[PDB]
Amino acid sequence: GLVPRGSAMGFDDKILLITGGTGSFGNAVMKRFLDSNIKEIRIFSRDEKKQDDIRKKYNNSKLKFYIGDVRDSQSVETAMRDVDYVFHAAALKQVPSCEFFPVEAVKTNIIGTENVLQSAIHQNVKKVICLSTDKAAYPINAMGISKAMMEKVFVAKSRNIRSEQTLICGTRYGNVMASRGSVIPLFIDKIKAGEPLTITDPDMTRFLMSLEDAVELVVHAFKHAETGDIMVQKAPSSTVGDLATALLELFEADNAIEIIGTRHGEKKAETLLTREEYAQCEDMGDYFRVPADSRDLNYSNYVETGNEKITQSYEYNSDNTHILTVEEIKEKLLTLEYVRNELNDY
Amino acid sequence: GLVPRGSAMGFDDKILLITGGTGSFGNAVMKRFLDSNIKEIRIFSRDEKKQDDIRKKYNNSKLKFYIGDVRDSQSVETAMRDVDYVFHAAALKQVPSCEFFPVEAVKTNIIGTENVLQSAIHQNVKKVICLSTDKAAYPINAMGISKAMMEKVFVAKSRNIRSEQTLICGTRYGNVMASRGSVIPLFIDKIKAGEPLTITDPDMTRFLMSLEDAVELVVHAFKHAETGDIMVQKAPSSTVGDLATALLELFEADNAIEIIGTRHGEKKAETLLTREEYAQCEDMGDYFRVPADSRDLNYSNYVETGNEKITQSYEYNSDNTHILTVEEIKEKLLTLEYVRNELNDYK
Amino acid sequence: GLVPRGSAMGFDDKILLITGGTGSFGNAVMKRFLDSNIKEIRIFSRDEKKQDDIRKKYNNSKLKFYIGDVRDSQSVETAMRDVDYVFHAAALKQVPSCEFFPVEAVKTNIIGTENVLQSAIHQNVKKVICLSTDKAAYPINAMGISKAMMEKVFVAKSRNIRSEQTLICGTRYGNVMASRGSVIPLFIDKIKAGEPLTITDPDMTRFLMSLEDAVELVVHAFKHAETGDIMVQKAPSSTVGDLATALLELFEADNAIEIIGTRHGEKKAETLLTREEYAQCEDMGDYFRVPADSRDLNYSNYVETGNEKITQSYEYNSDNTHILTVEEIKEKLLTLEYVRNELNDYK
Amino acid sequence: GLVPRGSAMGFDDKILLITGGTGSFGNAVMKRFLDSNIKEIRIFSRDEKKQDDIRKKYNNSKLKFYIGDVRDSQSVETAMRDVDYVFHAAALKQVPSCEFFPVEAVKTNIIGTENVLQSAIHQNVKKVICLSTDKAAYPINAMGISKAMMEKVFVAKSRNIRSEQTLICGTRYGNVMASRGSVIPLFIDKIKAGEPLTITDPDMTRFLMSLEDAVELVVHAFKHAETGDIMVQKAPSSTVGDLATALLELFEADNAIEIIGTRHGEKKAETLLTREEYAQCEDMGDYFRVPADSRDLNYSNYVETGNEKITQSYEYNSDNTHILTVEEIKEKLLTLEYVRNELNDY
Amino acid sequence: GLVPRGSAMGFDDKILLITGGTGSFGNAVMKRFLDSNIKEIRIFSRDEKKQDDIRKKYNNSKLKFYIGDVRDSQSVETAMRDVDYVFHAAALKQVPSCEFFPVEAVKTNIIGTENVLQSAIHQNVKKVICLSTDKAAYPINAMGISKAMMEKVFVAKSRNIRSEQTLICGTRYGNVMASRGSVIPLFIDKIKAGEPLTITDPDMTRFLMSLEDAVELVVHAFKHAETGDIMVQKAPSSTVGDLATALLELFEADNAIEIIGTRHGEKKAETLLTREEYAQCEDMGDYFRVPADSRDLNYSNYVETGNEKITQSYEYNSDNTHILTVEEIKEKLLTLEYVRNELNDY
Ligand SMILES: CC(=O)N[C@H]1[C@@H](OP(=O)(O)OP(=O)(O)OC[C@H]2O[C@@H](n3ccc(=O)[nH]c3=O)[C@H](O)[C@@H]2O)O[C@H](CN=[N+]=N)[C@@H](O)[C@@H]1O
Ligand SMILES: CC(=O)N[C@H]1[C@@H](OP(=O)(O)OP(=O)(O)OC[C@H]2O[C@@H](n3ccc(=O)[nH]c3=O)[C@H](O)[C@@H]2O)O[C@H](CN=[N+]=N)[C@@H](O)[C@@H]1O
Ligand SMILES: CC(=O)N[C@H]1[C@@H](OP(=O)(O)OP(=O)(O)OC[C@H]2O[C@@H](n3ccc(=O)[nH]c3=O)[C@H](O)[C@@H]2O)O[C@H](CN=[N+]=N)[C@@H](O)[C@@H]1O
Ligand SMILES: CC(=O)N[C@H]1[C@@H](OP(=O)(O)OP(=O)(O)OC[C@H]2O[C@@H](n3ccc(=O)[nH]c3=O)[C@H](O)[C@@H]2O)O[C@H](CN=[N+]=N)[C@@H](O)[C@@H]1O
Ligand SMILES: CC(=O)N[C@H]1[C@@H](OP(=O)(O)OP(=O)(O)OC[C@H]2O[C@@H](n3ccc(=O)[nH]c3=O)[C@H](O)[C@@H]2O)O[C@H](CN=[N+]=N)[C@@H](O)[C@@H]1O
Ligand code: NA
Ligand code: NA
Repeated sequence: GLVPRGSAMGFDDKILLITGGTGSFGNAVMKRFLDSNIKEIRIFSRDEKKQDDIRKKYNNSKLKFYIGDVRDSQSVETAMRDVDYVFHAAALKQVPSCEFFPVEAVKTNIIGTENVLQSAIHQNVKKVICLSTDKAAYPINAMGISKAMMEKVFVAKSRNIRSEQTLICGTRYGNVMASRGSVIPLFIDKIKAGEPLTITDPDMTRFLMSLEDAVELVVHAFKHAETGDIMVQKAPSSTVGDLATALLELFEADNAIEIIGTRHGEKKAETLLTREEYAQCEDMGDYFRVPADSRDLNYSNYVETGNEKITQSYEYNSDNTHILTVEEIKEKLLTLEYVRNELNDY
Repeated sequence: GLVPRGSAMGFDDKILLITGGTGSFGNAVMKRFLDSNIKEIRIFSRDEKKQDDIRKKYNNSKLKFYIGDVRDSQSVETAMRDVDYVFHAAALKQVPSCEFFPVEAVKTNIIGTENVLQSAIHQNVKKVICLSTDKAAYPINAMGISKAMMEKVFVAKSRNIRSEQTLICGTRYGNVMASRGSVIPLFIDKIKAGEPLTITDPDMTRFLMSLEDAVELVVHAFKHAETGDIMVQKAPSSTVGDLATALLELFEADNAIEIIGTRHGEKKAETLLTREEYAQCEDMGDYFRVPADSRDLNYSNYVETGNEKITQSYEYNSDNTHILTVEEIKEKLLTLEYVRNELNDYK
Repeated sequence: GLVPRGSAMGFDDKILLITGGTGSFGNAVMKRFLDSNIKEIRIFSRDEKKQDDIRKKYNNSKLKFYIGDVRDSQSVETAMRDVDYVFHAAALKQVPSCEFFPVEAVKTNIIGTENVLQSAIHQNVKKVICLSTDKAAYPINAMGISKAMMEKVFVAKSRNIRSEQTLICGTRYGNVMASRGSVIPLFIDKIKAGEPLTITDPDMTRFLMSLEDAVELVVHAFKHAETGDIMVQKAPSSTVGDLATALLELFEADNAIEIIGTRHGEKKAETLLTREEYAQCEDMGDYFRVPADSRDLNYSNYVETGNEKITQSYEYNSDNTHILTVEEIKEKLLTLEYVRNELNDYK
Repeated sequence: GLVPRGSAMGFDDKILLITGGTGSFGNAVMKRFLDSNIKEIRIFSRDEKKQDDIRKKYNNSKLKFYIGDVRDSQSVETAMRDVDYVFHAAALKQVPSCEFFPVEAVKTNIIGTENVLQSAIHQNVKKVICLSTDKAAYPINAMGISKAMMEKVFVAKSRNIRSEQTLICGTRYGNVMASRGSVIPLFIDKIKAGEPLTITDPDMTRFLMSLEDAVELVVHAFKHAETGDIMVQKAPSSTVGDLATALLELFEADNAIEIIGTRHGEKKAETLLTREEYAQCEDMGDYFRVPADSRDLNYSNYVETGNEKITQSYEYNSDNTHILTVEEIKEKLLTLEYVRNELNDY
Repeated sequence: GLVPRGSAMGFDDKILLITGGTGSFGNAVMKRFLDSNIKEIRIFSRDEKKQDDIRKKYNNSKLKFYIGDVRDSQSVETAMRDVDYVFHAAALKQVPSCEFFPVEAVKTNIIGTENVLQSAIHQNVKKVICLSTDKAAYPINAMGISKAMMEKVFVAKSRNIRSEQTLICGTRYGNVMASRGSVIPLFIDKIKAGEPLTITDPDMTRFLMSLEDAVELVVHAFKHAETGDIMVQKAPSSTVGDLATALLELFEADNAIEIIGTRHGEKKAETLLTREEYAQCEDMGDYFRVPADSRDLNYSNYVETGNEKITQSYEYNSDNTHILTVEEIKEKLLTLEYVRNELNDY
């Protein structure tokens, strides 16, 4: 549900703004809230085409289409007036595009976020949920470094704005299974083309999250996050070599593997909580919550006083979570209707 | 050597601009270049008071004092006209203050650097060297993250602007030994006051670099870096417990150790080259050079083509260099005039 | 012909920048210039995903993919360095979305164009061709008004900057046949689904232009426009009722027609040249050239001196060109591969 | 009067801001409100001279002189604090000056307006009345195109701001008779110089409005416009050939006519309501009101659903209004004290 | 005390912001308020070092350290939220640095001040006290001219903002005795080096103010200034030749004097109140208060109506105040612990 258990919450008079609202996450979130009594869902983005396709597709009076840009504070102000909740998903998110145009990454992902937070604070928005990526933890590419910096920026407001004025929090998850351009559809197309599957490093591990998992994470933060939190879903992982086997077997395919080597900007394993975060997080069940530290702007935690619990802690990553067997991966894959439709047609 | 063996530069008609000029780094680089034939060293910062002290202290006709702020392009442009070389050291560099004010860290360390680079390109500057830190590699704190992003910003120029137009490169090094506020003067003060030494985690390792090491790394980049390069100096490391022991012994002191635990914003070990950087780097001897990849803006190294050499590389860090022994740390500590003076003053 | 008969251009050392590069117009111009000796075609937009699809689809070394936004001058300047030719197609071009967000239409279509022009002048670009629409002539909707104002902005340069510095011109054409979201694919879908064809006003006339027509108009301007020129392609028109009949017949289909009435934001007939433009234009054959007036900034053509030729001119519009017959419309519709494929797939 | 009939309106505690307040319309509006109990009339403009001449001329404690620029939002904010009503008349309004410097036209007429609207909304201004021109309908020159765009910008706020917060509307009229530089004083001076009257196109028609007519239009909008309205005064027209005859006869002059031809940037006839506007306007008597459409940002009126009433409608212009005879034009001319003083001295 | 006599004032829930808070005045003001029940003292400046030294030095939970820049309105907004009082001391204040970089002087001293005032007005700050210098009266160098302009800017808000919203006032004093770089420590070091004292012009007069005097002036304005006031402390002066004698005698030193001549950018005498200010000030005892004129923006005081009291008035400067004898100067010097410690060690 969209409401905590035993909660006195009604959406009848509320307005949700989604930035990046035409992207595929913005889109699944929109569908989740359309099934609610929310008054208005504002879809905010520069893409007049995407907006018109959605408008015609859903034909739903809850949906409002705003043209604007997170880089421009006046364009954000216009869509922010009267809004109660913001799911901030606008971002430059491709690794190579950010690597070659990092100033562009900073204007959208960092300054764009700060525009949206300042405007939500000015308009008395109740909640802002910022989206981030496991590429933000111990980051190595311009994309993940811009998102790690975006986290620092949204966290820093909790050392400055009253939760009862505007609650600001964020969610961090890995690439979603079967998202466009990702390795599941790459492999599947290779299978169907009778071409070899190109594996970078078969011993790489990545967390496995469906789109539905990633939408539930955003809804969990929307319901339970306190201001300054970063919220992560616990998730299993697999090696890429095993994901490939799994897809081979499901499609009963005989395609060879071709090892192409690790690409620029990629880790062997992804981290979801650094050592410090893991040391300080609270376990909410299927989620970890990382509370903002030093909300009173006391510096001494950084300088004079330390914690032997940080000294003793480990980081949370795709090598030390539950690494799925080949049969577990097939099972998880069969929960994805994307995989199922492709499996049928084959 | 401000110049490669077998080279001559006239610096005689050249102009060096140092941002961050009044800080202790700009200051040691400044002093290095005063002993050259350089025509003019422009000290650029907003600290009018420190500028006046440096002016009075050195009393040297080569030095010019410019007021201005890397956050303001017109302020930089005023100081950049006719400059040949820029050492870009302006930064917000404390961890806690970047953590709490990260928009200010982006404004000075990222947007400020881009202002300096765009103006240096506009004014036909020959080289810009950007200073960075080992806290930028696999960064955890807002400060190291902002410096990581600055590195991506200065490297991205080498895939747009042409080396014989403006060579743009950077150096990355760890905390300098005996710097203002760092653990060596902390520990020495604790000794002298007869108080216990507050150790966070005795098994932490940190690269050991003197100020003169760091100044040599900048000069090595100035002479030898190509556009897009990140230059690092190979360095030994020590554990924090052995650094305490070494000082305790040099000072013949018996203060207790008190373990206060790991502070927020800090790692067990520092990384100087990530796995991908190590795999791609060139060994210059006592230095590694990380060349910029994909100078022609081709995306296929990121998407379709990979490299097995990245796959079986690992990272260069303060646990896998040479970790000094207690007696090696004392030998290094004794090379520092700060340590000698403290020790002398101690009887 | 990317070059006038009796000319040679080496494009071999030349660089073309397309703003709006990922849209369907930039895409067809791009494909046109891939078959030339052009050194590099830079696709400029903020759509990182569409850029990656184009990159993978074409796999052509001439293509470079730049992230950036016509609203940001430094973003444009990065992509404009060393460019020889700019096709400026970036725009907000839907009517309802410019109507409801007209400040966004001004930011992208007017201020965005001025950013592109100032940077092209700064970087010594040889030509910029700006794309415009017949909704800009006697405009009624925020979209056509913003494009009318963009035309005034690019024409006003020719009364300031010098042709052998940067030639600046534009093309104006109507909706392209079978474009995304346009009435032809609407009607074909309605046929295939066995639903009635929703006609607004059957007596509306619109100029008929294919995508290849439109691409030829841009190439005609690139070869032949002078600075300040607005170029238009002469074109026939049809009424909307005959376009429906033509499709109904090609598809041997019997769907009813439903009249829904004129929508907000639309005219009965489109204008391609106003009265003043017609009076002043040169006939190039299948094209009209509208020269920029008063290149020396003299005001007297506006105040003290008039022209009897403007007085007895009229306007070039979709009612006074050649209005195609049903059978002529079917002949034109059959030249489009989109229509052929739809028709083929239909049995 | 300044107050609707039967209305409970008092100006005792209200503040009016006029931008472009030193221009000749700003000036007649000022004189109209000086005859009221308004507390303060702020005259806002860059022209320190014009302001000091007015200050000395009127010597009236209601008048306050602010220096500022509609292009600068901070300069507008300073004059906007505590204001109840704004008559926004600042503009670049010469045809050739806008044609040659259209970026200048956009910064004053379009962005300048958006600065004034955002600031009036921030300061809780009750009413903003924007002035526009018949050159804005089916516009052909940079000046009228910038004003047509300005209309779209002020209308668009009614799809976003509550009338009870800030009512935003606009008025559209043609050139005013006997305004400086206009054809009535040009002709009259030709008469007095014994030179031929230079007529562009004798068959051109233009609406005839006195300055007093144009001030009554602004007051009518101030009293009755709802948010998003464009308000036009019904007005007769004349051919230029007939205006010239009329002036010739009134002055009993024998001057020849010289035909100089249509100039750049001029239409044969002016439009006051386009076809779409005319189809949707309400007739208030001597005025038409064009209501803002789609205030709920429903797109479908643009895309899926049409109106056969638009299909059937005609536009409202100076050829299809009442075209005055030569005797009617003389009569109207004799109501203008400008014409009378010139007639006497002659 | 920090509270007027008989005043109902409590600092328990109040927040003070100090810009330029790491400079030596910002620092003495901070120490004064630390001795009070104020809830928070925010130290605002770009100098992360200075801030950390203070934090460690005082180790006091009242102190909060903000990084920011008066030149950036968003950086000021962050530190201004929830603030009750601002002591605005950020400035470029060296004569030669402003002379050579006057654009820099204008961005910090003039535009920086206007950022801080606009933000204090937006955040409903109760009081802003701006600091200025006697070099601002009849100014001759870029530094004093930028500060004279800063005074005009803060005064001008009182012709526009209600005191009950935000009271804006300023204090004007000369260089403080024994401040860093000033002539007392220069001379003293000359004495101790056995070098000649370099005197510019022995007949120059300057007002003598201790740091404690200058802090009491700021506290007096904080307690009693009304909006638009400039507040000056009455102060005696000395000739430089006499200051030098005094120091010579106190240290029983035989150093010669060397006359170096007047330097660029220096007056013979400093003015604290111009003629106009002196004519209009109220004498509060040990302070003069200069009230803002024409708070209703009536121009006529400038143009049509004059005051024979201005015609008759004199200016208040270091030649017409009480010029101290050599023995008086020694006495005043001995109240400065700086002088005392130096005297001892010698
Ligand atoms: C374009 C690019 O270089 N990488 C975009 C992409 O992020 P990335 O982490 O590469 O995800 P993927 O699903 O491709 O690889 C997963 C695993 O399979 C491996 N992999 C991948 C491709 C391949 O051919 N073979 C292979 O083994 C690969 O090494 C890894 O171990 O998609 C992201 C998010 N997509 N969404 N939403 C964007 O942020 C990025 O810009
Ligand atoms: C303020 C702060 O949090 N750290 C500033 C500082 O970065 P940092 O890495 O802390 O260097 P240090 O010299 O303090 O620690 C070395 C080792 O001693 C250990 N350490 C440190 C302090 C102590 O009391 N005990 C202790 O064991 C400690 O855990 C570590 O393992 O110095 C940087 C460079 N400039 N200087 N100095 C600034 O960028 C930073 O803001
Ligand atoms: C969204 C919208 O309102 N109109 C977009 C569109 O501009 P437009 O002029 O509508 O072109 P079209 O191809 O729809 O109509 C042709 C004729 O068919 C008639 N028409 C149209 C639709 C219909 O259902 N019935 C009908 O008779 C119609 O009245 C007309 O007489 O296409 C433009 C260019 N890009 N495309 N496609 C975008 O700039 C616009 O935002
Ligand atoms: C400077 C310029 O080119 N035109 C300014 C002007 O707008 P415009 O519409 O020309 O009004 P006018 O009163 O001149 O012509 C009326 C009729 O008489 C005709 N006309 C005019 C001059 C002439 O010599 N002969 C003639 O027949 C003319 O063709 C037309 O049919 O004044 C406007 C508003 N003025 N006010 N307030 C400004 O917006 C413009 O910048
Ligand atoms: C750097 C510079 O040129 N002047 C800074 C300085 O302001 P200023 O008024 O010079 O004060 P000082 O204490 O030096 O002279 C007092 C008298 O002694 C005389 N004087 C001074 C020096 C000397 O060698 N001999 C001498 O006779 C001198 O002529 C004068 O009659 O300190 C100021 C504030 N400092 N604080 N806080 C800054 O605003 C300025 O930038
Ligand atoms: Na922040
Ligand atoms: Na708008």
